[PDB]
Parts: sequence; C-alpha cells; structure tokens
Amino acid sequence: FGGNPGGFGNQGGFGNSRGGGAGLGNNQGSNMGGGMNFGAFSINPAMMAAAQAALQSSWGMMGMLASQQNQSGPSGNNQNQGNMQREPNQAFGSGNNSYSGSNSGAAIGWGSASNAGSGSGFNGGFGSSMDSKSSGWGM
Amino acid sequence: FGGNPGGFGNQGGFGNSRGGGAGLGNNQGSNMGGGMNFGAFSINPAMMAAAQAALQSSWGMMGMLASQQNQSGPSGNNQNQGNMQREPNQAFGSGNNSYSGSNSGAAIGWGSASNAGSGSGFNGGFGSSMDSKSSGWGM
Amino acid sequence: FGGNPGGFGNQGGFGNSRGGGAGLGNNQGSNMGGGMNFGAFSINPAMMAAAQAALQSSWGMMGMLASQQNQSGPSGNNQNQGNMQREPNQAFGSGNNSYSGSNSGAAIGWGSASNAGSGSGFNGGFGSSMDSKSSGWGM
Amino acid sequence: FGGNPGGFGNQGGFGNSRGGGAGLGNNQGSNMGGGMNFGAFSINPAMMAAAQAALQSSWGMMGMLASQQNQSGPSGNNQNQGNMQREPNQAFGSGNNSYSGSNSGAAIGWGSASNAGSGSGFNGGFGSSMDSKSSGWGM
Amino acid sequence: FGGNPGGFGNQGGFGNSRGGGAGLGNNQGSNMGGGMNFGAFSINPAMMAAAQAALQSSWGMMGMLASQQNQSGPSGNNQNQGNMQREPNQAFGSGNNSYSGSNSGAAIGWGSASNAGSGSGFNGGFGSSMDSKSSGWGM
Repeated sequence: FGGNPGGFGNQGGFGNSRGGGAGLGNNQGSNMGGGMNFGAFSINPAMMAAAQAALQSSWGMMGMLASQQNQSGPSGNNQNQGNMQREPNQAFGSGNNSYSGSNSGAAIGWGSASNAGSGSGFNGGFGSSMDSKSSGWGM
Repeated sequence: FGGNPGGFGNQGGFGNSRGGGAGLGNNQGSNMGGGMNFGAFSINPAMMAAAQAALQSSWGMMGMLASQQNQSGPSGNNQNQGNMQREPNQAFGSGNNSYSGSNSGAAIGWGSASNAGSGSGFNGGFGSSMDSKSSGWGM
Repeated sequence: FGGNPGGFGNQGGFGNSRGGGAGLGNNQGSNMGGGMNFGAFSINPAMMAAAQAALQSSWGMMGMLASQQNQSGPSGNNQNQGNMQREPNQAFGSGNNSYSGSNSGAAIGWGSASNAGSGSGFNGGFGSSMDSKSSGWGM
Repeated sequence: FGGNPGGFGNQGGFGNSRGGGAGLGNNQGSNMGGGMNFGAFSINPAMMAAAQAALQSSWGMMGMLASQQNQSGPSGNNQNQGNMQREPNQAFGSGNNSYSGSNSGAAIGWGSASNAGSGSGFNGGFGSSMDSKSSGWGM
Repeated sequence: FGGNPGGFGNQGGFGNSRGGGAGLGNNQGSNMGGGMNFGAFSINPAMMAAAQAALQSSWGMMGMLASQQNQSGPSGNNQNQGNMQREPNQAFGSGNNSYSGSNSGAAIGWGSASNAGSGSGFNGGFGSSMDSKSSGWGM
C-alpha cells in the first residue's frame, strides 16, 4: 500500500515565454518622485510536480499578485484643552486621552494570524502563539 | 509501502525566455528623484519537482508579485493646551495624552503573524511566540 | 518503505534566456537624484529538484517580486502649550504627551512575525520569541 | 527505508544566457547625483538539485527582487512652548513630550521577526529572542 | 536506511553567458556626483547540487536583487521655547522633549531580526538575543 505517482509526458513548449515579433519593440519608461515604473510582465511558471503526500503545501502562487494592501494611521485631531485634577492616588490608569490607530495585514496561508489591538487596555497579554510539530515519516 | 514518484519527460523548451525579433528593440529608461524605473520582466521559473513528503512547502512563488503594501504613520494634530494638576501621587499611568499609530505587514505563509498594538496599555506582554519542532524521518 | 524520487528527462532548452534578434538593440538608461534605473529583466530560474522530505521548504521564489512596501513615520504636529503641574510625586508615568508612530514589514515565510507597538505602555515585554528544534534524521 | 533521489537528464542548454544578435548592441548609461543606473539584467540561475531531507530550505530566490521597502522617519513638527512645573519629586517618567517614529523591515524567511516599538514606555524588555537547535543526523 | 542522491547528466551549455554578436557592441557609460553607473548584467549562476540533509540552507540567491531599502531619519522641526521649572528633585526622567526617529532593515533569512525602538523609555533591555546550537552528525 505505497505509491508511484508519476508518468508525465509533454511534447510542446514548457513555460517558454518566447516574446517575438514587433511586440515590445519600443519601451519608453519614465519615473519621477518615489514609486516604480515597469515595462511589461510575462510570468509563466509552468511546472511538473509529483509527490506522495502533498500536505499543507502550495504549488502555484500564494501571497499577492496585484494588490493595494496599503495602510494609513490616524488622520484626525486630538484636542485636550484642560483636565482639572486636584489629587489622584495610586491611579494605575486615569485621565488618559488616547487617540490611537492600529492596522494589520492580510493573514494568508496556513496558520497565519493578523491581530490588531487599539485603545486603552490590552494588559495581561497580546500577540500570537504557535506550537508547531511537523514530522516527515516521523511521530 | 514506500514510493517512487518520478517518470517525467519533456521534449520542447523549458523556461527558455527567448526574447527575439524586433520586440524590446529600443529601451528608453529614465529615472528622477527616488524610486525605480525598469524596462521589462520575463520571469519563467519552470521546474521539474519530485518528492515523497511535500509537507508545508511552497513550490512556485510565495510572497508578493505586484503589491503596494506601503505604510504611513499618524498625520493628524495632537493639541494639548493645558492640564491643571495640583498633586498626583504614585500615578503609574495618568494624564497621558497619546496620539499613536501602529501598522503591520501582511502575514503570508505558514505560521506567520502580524501583531499591531496601539494606545495606552499593553503591559504584561506583546509580540509573537513560536515553538517549532521539525523532524525529517525523526520523532 | 523508503523511496527513489527521480527519473527526469528534458530534451529542449532549460532556463536559457537567449535574448536574440534586434530586440534590446538600443538601451538608453538615465538616472538622476537618488533611486535606480534599469534596462530590462529576464529571470528564468528553471530547475530540476528532487527530495524525499521537502519539509517547510520553498523551491521557487519567496519574498517580494515587485512591491512598494515603503514606510513613513508621523507627519502631523504635536503642540504642547502648557501643563500647569504643582507637585507630582513618585509619578512613574504622568503628564506624558506622546505623538508616536510605528510600522512593521510584511512577515513572509514560515514562523515569521511582524510586531508593531506604539503608544504609552508596553512595559513588561515586547518582541518575538522563538524556540526552534530542527532535526534531520534525528529526534 | 532509505532513499536514492536522483536520475536527471538534460540535453539542451542550461542557464546559458546567450545574448546574441543586434540586441543590446548600443548601451548609453548615464548617472547623476546619488543612486544607480544599470543597463540590463539576464539572471537565469538554472540548477539541478537533489537531497534526501530538504528541511526548512530555499532553493530558488528568497528576499527581494524589485522592491521599494524604503523607510522615512518623522516629518511633523513638535512644538513645546511651556510647561509650568513647580516641584516634581521622584518623577521617573513625567512631563515628557515625545515625538517618536519607528520603522522595521519585512521579515522574510524562516523564524524572522521585525519588531517596531515607539512611544513612551517599553521598559522591562524589547527585541527578539531565539533558541535554535539544528542537528543533522543528530538528536 | 542511508542514501545516495546523485546521478545528474547535462549535455549542453551550463551557466555559459556567451555574449556574442553585435549586442553590447557600444557602451557609453557616464557618471557624475556620487552614486554609480553600470553597463549591463548577465548573472547565470547555474549549479549542480546534491546533499543528504539540506537543512535550513539556501541554494540560489538570498538577500536583495534590485531593491531600494534606503532609510531617512527625522525631517521635522523640534521647537522648545520655554519650560518654567522651579525645583525638580530626584527626577530620573522629566521635562524631556525628544524628537526621535529609528529605522531598521529587512530581516531576511533564518532567525534574523530587525528591532527598532524610538521614544522616551526602553530601559531594562533592548536588542536581539540568540543561542544557536548546530551539530552535524552530532547531538
């Protein structure tokens, strides 16, 4: 009860980005300021893949092909024009004006995580916690 | 109950980015300021891959192909024009005006994590924590 | 119950970026200021890969192909035109106006992490923590 | 229950960036100021790889191919035109106007980490912490 | 239960960047100011690699191919036009106007780390901490 996954045959091209002819015959790329300018993209990762346990794997692409996952923090105004306090005492948290913003990215793939906490608490912990045990052929 | 994953045959090209003809025949690249300018991209990572335990692997691309995951901090105004305090005492946290911003990137892939905390707390911990145990052929 | 993953045959080209013809026949690259200017890119990492335990591996590309993950800190104004305090005492945290910004990059790949804390707390810890145990053929 | 991963055959070219013909026949590269100007890129790292435990490895590229992960600190204005204090006492943290910015890069690959703290706290620790134990054929 | 990963055959070229013909036939490189100007790049690190435990290794490229990971510190203005203090006492931290910026690079590869702290705290520690134990054939 084992396996033998294989037996593949191709006869034509394979991932051959043959850019021919007059196409692409004149590139005029200009950049200014920050940012980037490009000319063209031909991405053809053809592949021939075999395995006997494709476990939690990815065989094409994973993350982000054309995506604007851009992040911006607070833009408003925090005005604090007076807080008459006479005498606090042992005040662990008091009188705290907090204008806070928090952003996290897309959690893509196995066992990912995006945690975003904002405000005036969150004591007693934060963040991810992962215990991974991966064994090929093993316990 | 083992395995023998293989037996692959190709006859044509393989990942051969043969850029021929008049195409690409005139590149005019200009840059100014920061940032980058490029001419063209032909990326054809064709491949022939075999394994017997493709466990938590990636065989094509993973992260980011064309992506604007750019991050900007606070842009607003924090005005603090007075806080009449007479006498605090043992004030661990008091009177704290905090204009805070926090951003994190995309967590892509296995067991990644993006934690973003912002504000006036978060004592008693922060951040990720990972215990990985990977064993090929082993326990 | 072992293995023998192999048996690959190719007959054509293999990752041969044969840039021929009139294409690319005239490059005019100009740069100014900071930043970079390039001419063209032909990246064809074709490969022939075999293994018996592809565990948490990557066999193509991983990180960032064309990406603007650029980061900017605070841009707003922090105005503090008065805080009448008569007598604090043992004030561990008090009267703190804090305009803070924090950014982190994309956490790509296995067991990565991007932590971003900003504000007026975060005592008692920060940052990642990883205990890795990898054993080939071993416990 | 061992292994023998191999048996690869190629007949054509292999990673041979044969740039022929009139293409590339006239390069005019100019630079000014800082920054860089280049002419063209033909990167074809074709390879023939075998192993018996590809554990947490990378066999193509890893980090950053074309990426603007550039970082900028604070750009706003911190105005502090008065803080009438009569008598603090044992004030560990008080009266602190702090305009702070913090950026971190992309954490790419296994067990990486990007920590970015900014503000008015973070006592009692910071930064990463890693305990790695890797054993080939061993415990 | 050992191994014998091998058996590779090539017949054509191998990483031979044969730049022939009229292409590249006229280079005109000019530089001014700082920075660099180049002519062209043909990078074809073809390779034939075998192993029996490719553990936490990299076999192609790792770090940065074309990347603007450039860093800039603060650019804003820190104005401090008065702080009427009569008598502080034992003031470990007080009256501190701090305009601070901190940047870190991309943490690429195994067990890397980029820590960036900025502000008015961070006592009681900072920075990375790593305990590595690598043993070939050993405990």
